[PDB]
Amino acid sequence: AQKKGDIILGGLFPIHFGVAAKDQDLKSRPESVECIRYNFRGFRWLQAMIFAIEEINSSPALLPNLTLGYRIFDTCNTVSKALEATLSFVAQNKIDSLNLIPSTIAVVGATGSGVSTAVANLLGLFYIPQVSYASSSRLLSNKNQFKSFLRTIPNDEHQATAMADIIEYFRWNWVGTIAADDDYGRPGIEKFREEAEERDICIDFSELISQYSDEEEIQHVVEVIQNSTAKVIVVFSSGPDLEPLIKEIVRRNITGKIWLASEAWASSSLIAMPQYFHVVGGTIGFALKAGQIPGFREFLKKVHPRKSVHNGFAKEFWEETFNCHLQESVETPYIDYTHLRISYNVYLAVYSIAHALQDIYTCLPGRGLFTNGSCADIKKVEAWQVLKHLRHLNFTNNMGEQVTFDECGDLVGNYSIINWHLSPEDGSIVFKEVGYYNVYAKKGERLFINEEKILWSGFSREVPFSNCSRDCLAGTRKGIIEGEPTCCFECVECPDGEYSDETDASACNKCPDDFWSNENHTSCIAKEIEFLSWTEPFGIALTLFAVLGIFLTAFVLGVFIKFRNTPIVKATNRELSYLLLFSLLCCFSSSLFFIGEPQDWTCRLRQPAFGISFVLCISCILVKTNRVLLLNLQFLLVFLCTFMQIVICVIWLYTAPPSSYRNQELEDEIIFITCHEGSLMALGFLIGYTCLLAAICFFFAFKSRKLPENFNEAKFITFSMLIFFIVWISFIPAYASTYGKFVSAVEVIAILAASFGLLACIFFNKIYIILFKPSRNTIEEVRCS
Amino acid sequence: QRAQKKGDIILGGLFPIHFGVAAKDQDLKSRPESVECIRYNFRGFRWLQAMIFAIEEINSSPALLPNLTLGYRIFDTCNTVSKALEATLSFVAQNKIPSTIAVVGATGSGVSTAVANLLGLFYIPQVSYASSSRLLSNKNQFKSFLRTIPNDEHQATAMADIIEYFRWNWVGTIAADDDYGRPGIEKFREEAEERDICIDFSELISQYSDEEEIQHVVEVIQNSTAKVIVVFSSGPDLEPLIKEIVRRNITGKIWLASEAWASSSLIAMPQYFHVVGGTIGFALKAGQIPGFREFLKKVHPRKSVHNGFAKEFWEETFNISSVETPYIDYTHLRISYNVYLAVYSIAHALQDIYTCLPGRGLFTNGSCADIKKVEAWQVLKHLRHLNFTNNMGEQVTFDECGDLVGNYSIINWHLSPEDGSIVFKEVGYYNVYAKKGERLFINEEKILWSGFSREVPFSNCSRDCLAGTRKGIIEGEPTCCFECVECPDGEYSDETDASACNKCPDDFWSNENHTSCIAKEIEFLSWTEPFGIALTLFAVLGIFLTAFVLGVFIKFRNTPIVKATNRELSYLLLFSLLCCFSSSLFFIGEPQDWTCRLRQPAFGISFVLCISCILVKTNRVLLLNLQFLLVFLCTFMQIVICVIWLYTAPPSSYRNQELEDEIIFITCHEGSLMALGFLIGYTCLLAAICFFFAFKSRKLPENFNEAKFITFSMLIFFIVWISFIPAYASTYGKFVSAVEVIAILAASFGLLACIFFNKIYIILFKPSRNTIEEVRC
Ligand SMILES: CC(C)(Cc1ccc2ccccc2c1)NC[C@@H](O)COc1cccc(Cl)c1C#N
Ligand SMILES: CC(C)(Cc1ccc2ccccc2c1)NC[C@@H](O)COc1cccc(Cl)c1C#N
Ligand SMILES: *[C@@H]1O[C@H](CO)[C@@H](O[C@@H]2O[C@H](CO)[C@@H](O)[C@H](O)[C@H]2NC(C)=O)[C@H](O)[C@H]1NC(C)=O
Ligand SMILES: *[C@@H]1O[C@H](CO)[C@@H](O)[C@H](O)[C@H]1NC(C)=O
Ligand SMILES: *[C@@H]1O[C@H](CO)[C@@H](O)[C@H](O)[C@H]1NC(C)=O
Ligand SMILES: *[C@@H]1O[C@H](CO)[C@@H](O)[C@H](O)[C@H]1NC(C)=O
Ligand SMILES: *[C@@H]1O[C@H](CO)[C@@H](O)[C@H](O)[C@H]1NC(C)=O
Ligand SMILES: *[C@@H]1O[C@H](CO)[C@@H](O)[C@H](O)[C@H]1NC(C)=O
Repeated sequence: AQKKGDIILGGLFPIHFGVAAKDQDLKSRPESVECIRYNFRGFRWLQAMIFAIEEINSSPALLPNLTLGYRIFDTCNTVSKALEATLSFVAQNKIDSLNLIPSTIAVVGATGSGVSTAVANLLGLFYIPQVSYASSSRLLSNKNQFKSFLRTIPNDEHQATAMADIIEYFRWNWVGTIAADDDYGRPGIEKFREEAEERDICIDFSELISQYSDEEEIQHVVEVIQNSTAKVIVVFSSGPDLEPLIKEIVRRNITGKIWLASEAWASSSLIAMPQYFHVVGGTIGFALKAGQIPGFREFLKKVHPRKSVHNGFAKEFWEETFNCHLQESVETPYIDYTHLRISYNVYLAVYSIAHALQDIYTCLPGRGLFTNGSCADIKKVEAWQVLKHLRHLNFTNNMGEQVTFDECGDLVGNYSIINWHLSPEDGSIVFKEVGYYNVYAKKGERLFINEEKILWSGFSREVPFSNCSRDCLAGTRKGIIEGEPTCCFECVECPDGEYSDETDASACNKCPDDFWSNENHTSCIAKEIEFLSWTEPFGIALTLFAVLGIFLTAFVLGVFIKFRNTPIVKATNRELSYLLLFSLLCCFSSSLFFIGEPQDWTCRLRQPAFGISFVLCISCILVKTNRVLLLNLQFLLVFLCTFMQIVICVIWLYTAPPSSYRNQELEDEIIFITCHEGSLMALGFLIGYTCLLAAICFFFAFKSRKLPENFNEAKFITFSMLIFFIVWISFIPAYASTYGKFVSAVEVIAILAASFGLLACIFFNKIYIILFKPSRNTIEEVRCS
Repeated sequence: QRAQKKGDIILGGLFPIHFGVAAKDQDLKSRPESVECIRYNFRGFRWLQAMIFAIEEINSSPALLPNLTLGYRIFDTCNTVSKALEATLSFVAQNKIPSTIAVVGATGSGVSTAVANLLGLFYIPQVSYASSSRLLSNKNQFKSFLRTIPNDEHQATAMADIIEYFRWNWVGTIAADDDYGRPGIEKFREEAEERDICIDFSELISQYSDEEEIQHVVEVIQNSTAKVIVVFSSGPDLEPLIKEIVRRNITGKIWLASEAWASSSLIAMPQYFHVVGGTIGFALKAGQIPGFREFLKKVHPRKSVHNGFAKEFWEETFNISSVETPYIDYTHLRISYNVYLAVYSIAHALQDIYTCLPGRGLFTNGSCADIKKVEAWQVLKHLRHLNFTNNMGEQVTFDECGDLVGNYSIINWHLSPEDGSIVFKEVGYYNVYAKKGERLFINEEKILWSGFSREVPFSNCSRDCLAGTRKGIIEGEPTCCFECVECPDGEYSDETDASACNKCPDDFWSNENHTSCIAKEIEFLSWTEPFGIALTLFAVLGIFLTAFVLGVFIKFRNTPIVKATNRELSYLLLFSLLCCFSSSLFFIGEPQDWTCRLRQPAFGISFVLCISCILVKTNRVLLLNLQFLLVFLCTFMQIVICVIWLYTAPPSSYRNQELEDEIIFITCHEGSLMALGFLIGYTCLLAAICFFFAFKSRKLPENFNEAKFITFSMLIFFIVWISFIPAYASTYGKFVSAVEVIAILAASFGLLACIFFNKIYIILFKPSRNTIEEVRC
């Protein structure tokens, strides 16, 4: 393809897919290689270039009086078919200076990354610029290795640093990764694995896909996708690289996932067929921004081979389009496009070169853009002047937006984010635009998404739930790591020690003493303070039993005091019964210390009242016999016997008093307000001295059991000693068996039992002789001995 | 400039005369100019002089290429792609629309894959001499590439097998950014997985790296503990981080080299020795070029017409060839022999073209080419079919892909005391002819580690740990890194390394040492234990005195001491004494099933019969007929209890390992505790019954105050019964059974203290006739 002009532009296009791979034996002269598979889509691209050139030469508003001509060759998407053309561009630029008439001014560049990489090395010698329409490899973006390379497609790596941001507008963690087994899939997954760990995103699985892979490895990948519990899968792959794979996943029929798409396959019709009716439906993809061209659907239609000479490929496109032959409107992916996404790139690149030449044509002679303010002339233009202007480009394409090439050479633009909503008239995979992204601006304003229009899971509406672990409910903590990566966690129930209220907490928290948890680790309610309480009816029942004995003792005092020097009273010593009656009068009241909540002073002196009361009671009844008794020596002996325990009580209360302790060691819910005894021997001495005195009076009472004197008093004294040792021996098993808030109850019942036991035996019969109907025969002063 | 001489057939050439180019950012405000090259290289000039010498020799030898003269055209490469492409255009220019026949070139490897693409279109052959990358091996992408240096796919496997010969685990790597480094290090990372080694850190350096990148690389190499760092890179690329590391005085690392920088005077300097010393690297095979030292000293910049790189060279060496430089200081010829060999390879190609008779056919239908009009596509056909006997005497032929196989040599650096130049003494050969696994060989006493270290260094991630402990715990790390934790008691390890400790045998508990475990001890009072022989002696003495009292009762009979009481009823007390004395022996020894079965009943029946003998002895409230039945009924009311539990719940022997781990304890089981409390209560009740009558009849003086003595006997019995309970509650094993029998022994003597003792005092002493008097009592 070649038409003359004042300024000549080069061009490379992939009209044929691939070459015929013969094995040269080189027995004869080598021959030129053949190309085999015809590309219709590449022919649509070349028609876009011829349309752009005819538009610029038809208008006078841009580049007047300068007819532009093209020279276009067919790369067969191989390097060897490309450099043979590049040696035809490069020649008349500087061949007379290399070796001891049109000149190419720019090249509209090559599709595959390897082809452009090979061509740009040769074109970097002579500083002839090159704008590309499809090359998206990262390594081309070096200004150091390649001097002159410009792109009208943005860099692929930005897709990866776009892609993580979509996740962080929806707040997910768990994700899976599929990459193509190619040169395109590995930079994308490497950069994504960088940015994910940078943004704390954990990836479940990494897999590879190819046309060359076996069906068994595809089955392994199918098992990996079905087994793993991840709701999003990133795919960096080319269009043909999925054609078996999505078909065999449709064989499995999984319909839960929502997919994420790279730029190559997001708009690929080879990755979306209506057989893939709903199972792929709901995904999100990075398309390329498409804008209409007027006239181009009439310019494609108006081609015919023997009518237009300058397009050399028409003579073969006629013959292989519909299968005809020649002597020198139908179903094809030539006419049947529905989005212009690369054809628009070719049209835009040809206008890029057009406005660069315009800025050379109209710069004022005063302030140029070169050394010492001089413009370059237009009828003697060289390549380096055009390159210098072409970095500084800022103009309005007819769509409306600005275009300015970046410092690295990329074109600043907006990736479009699409969703696939099944059009109810169409019933096929139909794309719908939802969100848009900006690579050039700072982070935080790159990505806006309106979420009301996107539909995950086909007809579903709600955001999927794809963390590694479902977050733990209230009453638990975030738990320890389980050997999975750090985004994962387990759920652990809180102990009964502490509570958990705020959701997804790391550790539980405590609370005060006398506040222990309820169940579920809700919070810390109050504990139970368990004391033998007057609010309970059992305590006031015990108090009534205590008061009744005091009243009966007072009656005994009344009948004692009224009858003096009377024949029942006069025999036994008159002060003796008076001293005996006060012993009962205080021993009855002494039981009241063991009821209610223990205060410390009442906890302190409770045992000495017991000790003093029973010591003087047992002493005064032991000195009452008058057989082994004879100033009142009985009174002095009682004083000595009482003071010999009073010394024990004063010493024990001055060296180590008992303490009042809230023993919480018994149970968490119920605390026990009790008393620590202090010195154990101090309580043991007061326990034993009373027992020894009781044994002594028991021995002196039993030795005169039969002898009558004042109505068998020795027998009743023996009975009193018997009931005393009986209740004292019945307290200790009861003491061991009894649980708290009843050991005080067992104590006061035992004291009450001993109290009426020592009350009744001594005095009831004498009360009967003073009170029953034969009292007159009971008391005779000579008699009744 | 360039080198040129006219001839009938011309050859190309590319040689890296300058190391690198000035990195000038281009303004593009003016004419873009041609960049200059930075720092001059002498070694490249020696290589170029080797090629000019080979061409002069071929031109002057009349047996090879007769009567036709070969010329040459050389351009320098400056080790960058741009100057190379500008040169290959000037080769290729005429053929598209004098013609170069071959190109002996592409010293670098990045340059190689561009010059091959641009020469592959026209089918001009290309013979490399130093490019060793593997991507250029295939003959589908590159039609006409041929190497005379071996491929590096052997080198990665050699760098793997050196680890297995020196037994290492932890190693880290860095590579060059070009096609020389990264494919080879991918190959070695592939071959590393089989050998079960661990790769810690991989980093990448290019020659034009900034200060921040080499700062980061020094940080990574400083942090990890790997001694062995493998570097698969060129000469000038590694130079910046060498500047940085020797500025920081890092001293511990051991380096393991590639082919390219293993012998380079750019790095091997006296000033860098305290880092890069002692390293190990591959050097290629030697060669012999005669007549070449003289031809090196025959350069003269006025007389040097045809060469054009002479004059610049003079301005680098003197600003009369005895000045220290790497142009004439070469120990061996390693790469210059390859360039000489490549020029003879093309020479024999054209010689065979000159000698094909018509019948031999290598073109079309058996037709031969012609020398007058020779094309670059025919020389490729003779290049694929080549053999000649080179001047040494081996045979040269190319493989299908293009490489030439050869053995390498591994060398280890040193420091000679003469002038401190780092001297390259060899250690080993790597013969690639033989099978995989019988190639490498390292003589050890010559190889000398960095800092003249005799010992082989340690380079494992984890210390393989002691025989006491065990190692099997991997916390997500690579498997070479592992941890050692002390296995629990009951389990010990008896081998140098294992995943887990085996359980110690039973009747043994694991030692503190954890190397081996020794057996426990059963703790029990024993018959051969002399402390127990004391108790056995007491038992024997008590039995002997019981026999003494019985014999006194036998022979001193008819006496009023004896004849007042019931003469049979005395014998029951003696047999009771013998029985209760004999019953104490069942607690001495290791308890068995029979002993644990019958320990209690013998004591029960013996003591019951003993008390039953003295219940009805007193005949104050008691009077063959009556007393025999009185004993018999209370004997029955204990033997029924005994047979009841000995048929219901026999207590048995029990070995408790519960109390102490290092010493087990053997004791009889409790065995129906009610069926022992019942016997104890029965005994105490029968004791209280006689104690009541003894307290009642205390004052009555009869038969030497018999009732009073009975009261003291019962008092002594209750005294030792009270004394038993804290002694039971206090003592531990091997003592609670000792006190038990001891208590029984005490009680036994108490009976013989009171019952038949003081009466014997009348009978043996002076009161014998007084005791033998029927009037008495
Ligand atoms: C009042 C008392 C001393 C026990 C008490 C109770 C009732 C009685 C009725 C009649 C006559 C004496 C009585 C003595 N409070 C002490 C108690 O806390 C502790 O109890 C004990 C605890 C351990 C050991 C012993 Cl040995 C005792 C007693 N004893
Ligand atoms: C032999 C004996 C039955 C205890 C014994 C020891 C010496 C004695 C000396 C004179 C007369 C009787 C004696 C009884 N071995 C069993 C012992 O382990 C168990 O002991 C007890 C265990 C719990 C409660 C009691 Cl109340 C006892 C007794 N008792
Ligand atoms: C750690 O060092 C030891 C010895 O220094 C090596 O490990 C084993 O050593 C024995 C002894 O010859 C060999 O039989 C084994 O084959 C070695 N195992 C491995 C995996 O090499 C080796 O140098 C290092 N081993 C590890 C696991 O790091
Ligand atoms: C394209 O990106 C620019 C840069 O911020 C923005 O101003 C513009 O609105 C975007 N347009 C579309 C259609 O996305
Ligand atoms: C997923 O985890 C994020 C934290 O990274 C959290 O904010 C979000 O609520 C979680 N989504 C769930 C559990 O659905
Ligand atoms: C590792 O390297 C970093 C910088 O590369 C440094 O800050 C750090 O101290 C080093 N050591 C450790 C143990 O992290
Ligand atoms: C070269 O010649 C010798 C001579 O017989 C032969 O042994 C050798 O194999 C030949 N090399 C080939 C055919 O590659
Ligand atoms: C390499 O070294 C071995 C060692 O003897 C030698 O026999 C062999 O010839 C050498 N060359 C090759 C190509 O193996």
